[PDB]
Order: sequence, then C-alpha cells, then structure tokens
Amino acid sequence: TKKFTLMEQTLPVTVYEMDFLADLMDNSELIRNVTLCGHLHHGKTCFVDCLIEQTHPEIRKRYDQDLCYTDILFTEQERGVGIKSTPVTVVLPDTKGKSYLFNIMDTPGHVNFSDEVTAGLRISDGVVLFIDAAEGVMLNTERLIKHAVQERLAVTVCINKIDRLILELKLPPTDAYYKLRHIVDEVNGLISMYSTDENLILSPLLGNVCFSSSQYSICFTLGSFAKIYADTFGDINYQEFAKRLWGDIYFNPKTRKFTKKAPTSSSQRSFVEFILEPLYKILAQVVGDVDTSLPRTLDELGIHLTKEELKLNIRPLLRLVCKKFFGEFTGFVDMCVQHIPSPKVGAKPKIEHTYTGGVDSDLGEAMSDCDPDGPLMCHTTKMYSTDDGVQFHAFGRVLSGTIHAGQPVKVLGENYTLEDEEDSQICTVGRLWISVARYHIEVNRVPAGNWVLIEGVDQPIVKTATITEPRGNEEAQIFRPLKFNTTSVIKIAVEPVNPSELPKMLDGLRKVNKSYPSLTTKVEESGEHVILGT
Amino acid sequence: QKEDMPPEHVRKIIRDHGDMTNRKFRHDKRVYLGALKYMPHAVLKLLENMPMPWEQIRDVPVLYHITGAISFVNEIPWVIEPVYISQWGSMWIMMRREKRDRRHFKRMRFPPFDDEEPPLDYADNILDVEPLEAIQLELDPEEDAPVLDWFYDHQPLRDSRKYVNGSTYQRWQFTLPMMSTLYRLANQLLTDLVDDNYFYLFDLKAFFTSKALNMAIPGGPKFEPLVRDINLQDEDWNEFNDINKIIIRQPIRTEYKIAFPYLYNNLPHHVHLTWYHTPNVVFIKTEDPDLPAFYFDPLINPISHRHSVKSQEPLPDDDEEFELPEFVEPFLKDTPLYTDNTANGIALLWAPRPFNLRSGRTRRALDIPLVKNWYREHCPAGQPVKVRVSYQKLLKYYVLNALKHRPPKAQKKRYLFRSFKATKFFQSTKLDWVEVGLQVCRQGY
Amino acid sequence: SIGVPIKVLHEAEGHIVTCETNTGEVYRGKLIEAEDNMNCQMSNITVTYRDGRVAQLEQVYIRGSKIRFLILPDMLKNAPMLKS
Amino acid sequence: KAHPPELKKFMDKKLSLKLNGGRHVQGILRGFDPFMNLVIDECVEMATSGQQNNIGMVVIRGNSIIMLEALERV
Amino acid sequence: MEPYYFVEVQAPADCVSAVYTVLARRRGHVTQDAPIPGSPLYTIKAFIPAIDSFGFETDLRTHTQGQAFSLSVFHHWQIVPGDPLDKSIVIRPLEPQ
Amino acid sequence: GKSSKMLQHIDYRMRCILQDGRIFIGTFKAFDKHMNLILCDCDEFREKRVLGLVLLRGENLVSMTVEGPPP
RNA sequence: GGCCUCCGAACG
RNA sequence: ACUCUGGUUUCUCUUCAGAUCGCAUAAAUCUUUCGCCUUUUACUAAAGAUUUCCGUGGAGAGGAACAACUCUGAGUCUUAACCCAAUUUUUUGAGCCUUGCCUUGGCAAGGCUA
Repeated sequence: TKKFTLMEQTLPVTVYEMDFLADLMDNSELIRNVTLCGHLHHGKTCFVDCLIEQTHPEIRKRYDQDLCYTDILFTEQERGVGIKSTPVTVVLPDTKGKSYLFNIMDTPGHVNFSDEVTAGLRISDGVVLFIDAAEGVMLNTERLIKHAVQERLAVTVCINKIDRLILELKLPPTDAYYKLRHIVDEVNGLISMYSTDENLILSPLLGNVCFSSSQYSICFTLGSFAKIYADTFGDINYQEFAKRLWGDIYFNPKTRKFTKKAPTSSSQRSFVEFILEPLYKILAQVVGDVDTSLPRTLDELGIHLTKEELKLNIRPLLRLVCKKFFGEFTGFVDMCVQHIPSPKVGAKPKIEHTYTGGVDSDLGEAMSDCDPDGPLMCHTTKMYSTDDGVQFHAFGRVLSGTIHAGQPVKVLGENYTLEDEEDSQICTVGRLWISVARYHIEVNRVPAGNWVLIEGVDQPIVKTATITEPRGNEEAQIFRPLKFNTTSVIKIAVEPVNPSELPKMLDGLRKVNKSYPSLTTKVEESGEHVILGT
Repeated sequence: QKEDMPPEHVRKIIRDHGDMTNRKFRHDKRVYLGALKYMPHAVLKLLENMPMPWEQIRDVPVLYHITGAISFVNEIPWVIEPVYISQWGSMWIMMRREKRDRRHFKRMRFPPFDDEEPPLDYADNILDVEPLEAIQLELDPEEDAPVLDWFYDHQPLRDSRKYVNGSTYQRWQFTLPMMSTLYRLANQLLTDLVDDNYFYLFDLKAFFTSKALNMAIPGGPKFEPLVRDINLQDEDWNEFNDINKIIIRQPIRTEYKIAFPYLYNNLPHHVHLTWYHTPNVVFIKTEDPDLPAFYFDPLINPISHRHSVKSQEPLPDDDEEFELPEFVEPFLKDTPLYTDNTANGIALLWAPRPFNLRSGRTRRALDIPLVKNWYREHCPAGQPVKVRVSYQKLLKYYVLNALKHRPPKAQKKRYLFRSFKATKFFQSTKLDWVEVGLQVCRQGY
Repeated sequence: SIGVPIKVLHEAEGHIVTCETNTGEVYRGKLIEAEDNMNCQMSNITVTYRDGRVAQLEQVYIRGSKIRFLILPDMLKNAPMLKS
Repeated sequence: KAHPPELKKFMDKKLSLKLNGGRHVQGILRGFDPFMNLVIDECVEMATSGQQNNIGMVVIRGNSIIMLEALERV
Repeated sequence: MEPYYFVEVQAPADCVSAVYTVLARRRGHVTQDAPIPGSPLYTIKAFIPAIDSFGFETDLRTHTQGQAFSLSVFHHWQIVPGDPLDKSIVIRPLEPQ
Repeated sequence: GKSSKMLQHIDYRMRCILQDGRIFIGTFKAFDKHMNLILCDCDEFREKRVLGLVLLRGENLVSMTVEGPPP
C-alpha cells in the first residue's frame, strides 16, 4: 500500500453544517475564492493551518509539529511547497458579524510551481499575496504581481511573520512603521507601476493589506485593530477610527486631537504608538516578562490560562496568548469581502477575458448563469490524483449549471473549436467532491458558481478542458487555457531500460503530463520521449 | 514497604562474614553461586552509579542480599536540565582553565593493583574523612547563585515551586534566570548557532540520501554498494542513454545530483531525500548589556516618504472628533525595552532544543548528555588528517544509528529488577560509590 | 453587546427575506444591510398591502422600531447559533 | 453604540417617504442625524385625495416614519 | 537563441563575493548586487546563461556553508557568441569551447 | 438572580400572543434583552399559514406559554 | 578544493 | 456578595503504547550477499524478518506521608449618593362608530376621531 497522501477521510469541523454551509455557498453571493502566494516559501500553508485550525475543532498543536494535517505530500511538502497548489474551502465568519464562504488555495514558491499556481489562479477571480516582513517582496512577488496584473485579478497584500521578523531583529517602532511603510510603498509602487488603473489603492487604511505573524499565528488588520480596541473601550468609533488609525497623525492632549502635520511632541506616528505600542508590548510581555508580568498584563488584557497551561513554555504560551487576543479572524474575511469582488461583478470581466466568444449567447449565457443558474456549462480548473494512483479526480471551476451525478456533459479539447470540435465527447460525473482542509464532501449536484472536484472524466480530460451541456450548447464552449508566463528550458529525455516498458512509459507519461500540465512531454523525431520544464 | 536497613550492619556484617567462607558461609555457598551466577546486577549497578566529576557526593540506596551474596543499585539517570548540561560543560570550561594553568601536570594513570592485595577495608576511613574534591566552580556574578546551590546535587531541587518535586526525577520546571544563566554557562561551553541551511545538506536526511545513492560527499561517512551488486549495463542501452557527442558544461557535480534525484537516475530505490533549501531567516546576535532595545542594524530607509503618497481624510474636525479617549489609549503602562532581561530573553526566544524547551520533562544522563556530535558535524580544516577521518567515523556511527531507526514494538513489563524484592531477597540502604562499589568488587573476588 | 437574534439578522444579509411593518405592509426581497436596531435596507421588493394589491419597488429602507417581525430563510437554523 | 443609520447611499437622491396615518411625502435627502430626523428638499406632500403641494425644505421626525424609499438607483 | 536565467540571491557580504566567484566560475554575467535593507541582508540578482545555470543553487548553497538562498527564472534571451556551421568548430568532445 | 427563566424555555414549543391578537408557535432557540424571538418552523394563528424561521420584535409581544416538548 | 578499508584472542 | 460541592508527592498491582517520532538509543538470532580466511567461537559491512537490554508513555485500582490546605461546577446570587431617556422594552397617545359572519357571546372588515 503506502499511498502518497490522503486528501480525504477526515471528520467534520466545528460549528459547520453541510446543509447550511453547502447550500449557503451554492445559493447566495457571499461566497468567494482566492489564492495567496506573494513571496516564495513565505509560510503560505501556515495561513491555511491557522484558518483550518480555527475552523476544525481538532488541530495539530504547533509545539508538537506543524498545524497542517499530517501525511500531506510527505517530504514533498515537508521540504517546502511541493504541491503545485491544491484547492481548499471553508466557511469563515467576518468582523461585521456575517459569515462567508471562502475557498483558499495555497500556492508553492518554486518557479514552475508558481506558473502552475497561476494556472490554478486563473479559476478564482481574486488573489492575495503572502509577503514576509523580513525579506519583504521576493522574485515570486514581482513575477506574481506581473502575472496577476496581466490577468486583471484583484490582489490583497498580506504581511506574514510580522512579529517574527520584528521580534527576532528587535526592530524599533519607528523602523517598523517606516520599514513596513516602505514595503507597502514597493507593493503599491509595483501595482501602480504595472499597468491600467491605479484604483487598486494598496494601503493599510484601505484594507488591502493585513498584518499577520505566522510565529504566533496572529492575523490582524486596520479594521481588526479598530474593532478590538473599540470593543475594549469606545465602541462608537469604527469607520472614523480605522480611517484615522495610522495615516500621518499624532495623539494630542485634548483627549483625542489627531495632528495631521507637525510632530506635536506626541510621537513619530500614530500607528507606532496606538498600533505598534500594544503590539510589540504584547510580544514583549512574554520571554523575560512572561512569568513576571503574567498577572498584570494578563489581567489588564482579560486573558487567562490554567496553571499548567501558562507554565507550558514560551512559544506555546505566545501562540495561545495570540489565540486568546488576536486569534479571532477579522481582517481576513472583512478585508477579503471588501476586496474580493462578488461572483457576478468579478465574473463578467473574467468571463469577458476568459472565454473566446463574448457578448450575446456566450457572455449573456454566462451573465444569466451567474446568480440564478447556468444552462449546464462547466469551465474547469485542473485535475489532480485521487487517493489511489489508478484514477485522477478533476478539480475544476464550474462556470454554469448544476452538475448532477451521472449527468452527461460535452467536453471539448484544446485544438477543438466551437465551430468544429473534434475532441468534444459526453461523459458522466461519478461523484462531486468539495475539498475542505484534509477532507472532501461528496455531493450529487453542485450548482453554478463553485469550483469543485468531480470523477468520471479522466481520459477525455487533458490539461484545461471546459465541459458543456450534451444538448449542443453553442457560443464559445471550451474556455481558453491559462498562460504559465514562462518558457520551457530544461529538456530531460527519459527512456525505459527494458524494451517491454514502452507502454508503461507512454501511459505514465500521459498520466504524468496530465498530473503536471506545466511540464511538456514531447516525443522526439528519433523516437525518444523528451520532457520540458521551467 | 521496603525500608532502608543500617548500612554498616548489612554491609559490614555480610561482606565481613561472606568472604570468610569456612563453616560460616558453607550454607551461603550456593547463594554466592547465584551472586556470581547473575552478571547484570553488578554491571548495571556500577554503570548506573556515576557521581561524575561535575560534583562530589556519595551513591544511592541499593538492595543487598539477605544471605550476603551480592547487591544491586537501581538509580534512574535523572538528567536535570540544560543548566546541568552547563554544569558538566562548565566543569569542562573550568577544566580547560586548569589545563591552561598548572605548567607541571599530574601523574594519574597508576592502576593501584601491584599484583592483587588491596582487600581494602579503608572504606571506614572514607567514612572518617572526606576529600571534598572536584567542584571548584565559584564563577557567577550574583546570577547563577540558585543554580550554584543546585550545582552539586543528586536531586537538584528537593522541594520548591518550579521543580520536579519527585523522589528522583519528574517533569522539570524553572524560571527565567535559570534560562539566562543556563545560556550563560552553557554559552561558555560549545554552543550551536542558528540552524537555517548550515545544519542541513550534511547529516540526517542528507546522510541517508548519500547512503541511498551510494556516493561520497566532501568528506563524511561511507556505507556500501547497497542494492547494486557489481556491474549491470548494455552496449545498446549505453549508446541510447548517453551520447558520444553531447553538451559539456560542468563536470557532473555530485552535490547537484545528490539533492536532485532526477539528476541521477541510477538505482532510485528506497531514497529519502529532496529537502529544498531552508527558511533563510536572520537572528540578531547579542551584544554588551546596554541600551536601547534596538541593536541598530544597518537599515538606511529609502528617504522615508520623499514625496511618495499619504493617507486620506486629513480633516482635523473628524480626526479630533473621531475618538473619545474615555480610557487609556495604550494597552498598559510599562517599559517594554530593557525591562526584566528583555534582551537576554529576546535572545532566548531563539535557543537550541535543550534551551528553548524551557521547563523540561525527563532525559537520560547515562545515555545522551552529549552535544559534541552535532558540534563535530561538518568540521572545518582546522583539524589534522586522523582527526578528520575520526570525525567521519563519529558521523559514521551517528549516521548508522540514525539510518537504523527503530521498530518501537511492545514490551512485557518493567520494574522486574526491583520486583524481585516482593518476597524475601535483599534489603536496601543508602550507600556510597566506594562502599557499594567496593562491595561489588568483593562480590567479584 | 449584540443580541443573538441580531447577530442572526447580520448573518442573514444577502438572502431573500420577508418583512412586515407595524402597519401591515409585507415586503419580500433580498436584504442588503442590517443594523443593530433592525434597520433593513432591501432590494427588488414585492409589496403586499392589507387589501391584497401588489406592486414592485426597487429600493426600500425601513426603520427598526416600525418592523413587527421578520422572516428569514431556513438555511440559518442549523448553526452556528444552536446551543444547549 | 449610538450608531447612526447609514443614508450615505441615499444622499442627494429623490426619496418616497411613507408616514403613519396614511401620510406620504417625497423629496431629496439633504442629511440625517442619529435620531433619524431628515432634511428633505423640495418636499411634496401626497394628499389622500391625490392632490400634490410643495411645502419646501422641511425636517421630518424619525418617530413617524414607517419606511423610507428611494425613487432612484443608488 | 536561449533564455538568460536571472537568480536573486540572499546572503551576507562574504557569501555575496563568493557567489560572484561562483558566477565567475560558471562564466555567468549577472544582473545587480545590493545591500538589501530591513536587515543587513545582501540581495543580488544575477543575469546568467541557461546552459551554465545547472547546479547554480546547489553549488551556491554548498559554497556558502548553508547560506545564500537564491532562485532563478528564464529572462529574455541570449544571442550566442557567434553563428553556427563552422568547419573549425570541432575540436574535442570532452574539452569545452 | 438565576436568570434561567428564559433559559429554561429554550428549544421548547412556545405559543406566543401579540398585541394585535395574533398567535405565533415555533421552536424557541434564542432571546435577548429586547425580547427578540427566534421561532423555527413557526406557524401563525388568528386561519393557519406556513411561516418558517421568523424573528419577532419584542415590542409587539404580550405573553408566551409552553406548547409542548421539542420536536 | 577535501574523501585515509587496515587494526586480535584463544583453542586446535 | 451567601451556601452545597472538598487536594498534593511517593511506592506497588492490572491493562493499553506496528503512535508525531517514546530527541543526542545498545545488543542478539536467522535467510543471503559479501571481507579476509587453515577448521570454530568470536569477526569486516549491507538488505530483509525474528527478537532481548537500558529505558519510557497512557488509563484504572490499592497505600503512606502536614492533610486539612485550597480549588472546584452550580444553587434566587434581597444595597441607599446623583443626573437621564424621541428606535426596542418601568416616564410614551389609545378609543369610538358602522357593516358582515358566528346560536348569542364573540370574530373579521371599513370608517370616524382632536
């Protein structure tokens, strides 16, 4: 046996109903999806480990091992990234009080793996970036910013390991606000420096960036800090608070008097005092001040722990303290829905720049497909291996229609066209699969507007192939494939040692090429099989 | 319940009448045949009794046979903490200071046998007077004083707030200054820096990868041909796979094929490899105990704003009227800079496994209180040939024990050595390494 | 600081809901926004008067104190708010 | 608390204001307070007989408003 | 025509000079070198030929003693030193040119 | 003091009486200080109609009584 | 640019 | 702010631990490959499956030692200075008339108010 990884066969989560969450994501428009990458190997999975850790009741303790589910890719993910990106979805509440359905797919940091991460990013209508506070923006952030700018997809700046980079380097608050302000100046400078409109408006007050730390797993933002500080005292200030939260201002003795210009002797900036002051002091309350100041700061912050829990160790008490203070997810969903567009509003330009034929009967078929239902048109994403290596499930985007179990669908190929489709063939959907953390939910019929996995399409599915209704629906089926934004360089020709292994090498090359659409398997004129990758 | 008998009565009486033989031990003959018939009692007892040079003390309770045949000493290793590892390593630092001094060395050696007639009863004089030797560590700037009181002990903390609070060993606990002075005295001995990629691509999964691919490294252990027998090749297969005229750039770097299992296609069977890069983090080194909390590393911010951009809504009315500070605007009043060794604790945030563990649980001081192997991993050229190959031999034993793994299967029961006291067998008592060890020597004779 | 039914009212934002004021007019449609005082801003409303006549109105916003009750979809009855 | 209702989407928009007792007025919203008092420009009262009269800019108390309705797309 | 792989590298000054010596050993003509701020972390992007870029990361991290974390990608193209079809080009199979 | 008076009646079937004479019956899952009623599978009496999940405001409520055990 | 298998005791 | 609930270390016995590593973890047996070899024990160094030592972990039960130290979930957990309510409840405005239905009682609808 010894299957590589188990993506299914897990228990349910806490405060999550399959009825309410499934029909809620497949019914209203509050559902959305995105993928957060940014810099390569900047602790992207750690975010999904924090969200899934706050969702499911059983989560791996950070002290024992990584919070991610065990037996995932084995040394592939254990060494770094590995998975060319896998989809996941969960229901995350928001700071406004209303929950939401968010599908987040972690992305690898490797070059070609980032190209496949963009190929998978062509499905969702939005993307977030993971930028470590230490290294700032990496090459994967620049290339991902160029590919995301060319894709016209909304991106959300997300800072990772903020308290880890500032705590390990012992950065002062002035160099923390100035350094982070320089990183945001480079993010907005590259976004506005890319092309088209400057309306992105990347900034902490605009809610485009979220300051988080993977060491203590503390996710915060402007509205999150204003909601926590206002929740403690002065809850009447919410919008006017976060708007005046940082900016350039000082806190003047008049009670609140915020100085826009001049030092006014108060502080170098308002975000340093009112933001970095309770932040860095919370991290400083541990370590040397951990045992000493625990009753004073813990009693002042209202947090409490058991005698054995508080005496556990430095880092477990730090992640547990951040869980007892900033552990509530606020800026992620609040800053998400405020950034990520709705399904229709983000779908219309996406369907305009995605499918070939637009306008009537095609974009109109997709426009009418958005809210109520589609006329059975499935524009996928990709296909990954199942729990067994025999078959492979197709994890893809559904543009229109409610996929029914066993219902036929017309799936075209790459070179196939709407006028004449040679590769178009009907197929039945065995079972629907929704990927949530380490498990998956099988459904018979999944309505339109959700990216899910299905079975029954293996051989006719090659790379990215959209499915259409068996009725012969016209007007631009088989949506255009995603561009990897890279050129094939490395060519590795593999030949079987035994001559009888030729069919195993051909079939293994077909299934391997379908498992990694980024690579290109081309048979040489001399008869050898050569591979091409970035 | 088993109670401790008088040591001089059972010890002196048993061992006194035991070796006399004649008609007193005539019935004890077979009992002595059982004593000599049991090897592991004296081996595990003597090896289990290790007062160590780091302290000066006596040994522990032991069960001496009611017939005077032999005894056994059951003592758990009871490894204390990295402060204890810093007590042994501190004895190594002070031992190095004594090595630099004393221009005229000592003799030592001298196995005082001279054939054999030391049937020494002088243990009574060992009870009379005491050497009061070893120890000799006075170093502390009013810091390690609690660890100085815990420097030499069989049970470092008898009873306290943070402690094991057991008979011998239990879950460890300590305070912040114990970690401070622990990293101080431990920092005086051999200490490891941050891991990052320096600790990788060398041993553990890397060594298992080198042994799997059966290829040498820039120095290190060596294993075997493994699955490969002698030679397997073909004239048509070599001409198809390779080429007489091909591209030549680099001379096939072995390190490139090591970390890349796709680069070397020869015998990719049962290989644990492909650990990609590292986190590539940066740990700020310590400095003199001065202020401020920021070490002022090179930064040079890009001219701060320099006419870049600003926020929105710069209206003073909505600003001063946007908040009502009815409570304290900051979290709490404090000085989170130098307060309570915030620099020493901040440096303690990144610490090795023994130091970063804070309060410990248990460890074996008779098995692995040695960090020297990892310190010897990837040794520079500062050592001679024989020392380099010897380091490759130490890494060869560590790589053998590492690659051996373990089948942690089930076991029957423990305590069976101590469970032999259920019926009448022996009687324990508090004894010393000279008294109990000398009794084991008489049990050998 | 916010009641559980009010939090459910926040969770129900974005679904087709039915509202009846203190004067008896029935308003059914999607709920755009909901406040702590039960101010409801809605879209695509089909009005039912006390006489039975109906009409179509694009945008309405109702005072919180003037609402007799609200009708929410059954999708919210399972969780998160179920507690013993 | 003291959260003012958000009319910022209805600002400078023609409104249809239903009042208790069969009273109906229409006009443009010039602002609001936390007490739901409305400043309505060009307010026209709808009589029960169907006749219209322009009463000008007026203040409308939030107590008596059953529902406020917008006649434009916001 | 072949692409030119650019590799951004993170390392101290000594490992940056050693990285320049490695690129010189591979005859790579780099991109730029800068003392990356926010922490004294030297970051140097490198323009390099794709043919000589094999094993650049392995030998880079190996020569840096567990440092100099870098990443490469295809950038632009190289026009090659000269035109093919030369009668005197053939010298020896093992000897590089 | 105990405050369980409203906490006892959770999940029970409750017959509600309004100020205008209407009668609401539904599974009572929640309340608040404002007397906001949460009625699952609620019905209206005056004539019976199917309501479903209904959130009733506390200003129009008069009295309540236990209809029966939870379904 | 480095890699250093070695390693004996009885009986007979 | 009242009351019922009522705790810590050590020593044994019985189960479970193909475990996220029982952190720096030893030895033996057999099927073979190999090393040198004049036969054996020992022995050179790799694979596999069969195991033991030093340990060690979880649960339950039985003991002593300061135990009278304190925790515990809940139980109706009965308080006066001063200024205030125009969207949720103790400073907040309802009634009358007429018609139809119901055995009446009563219910539904419309109108009237100032």
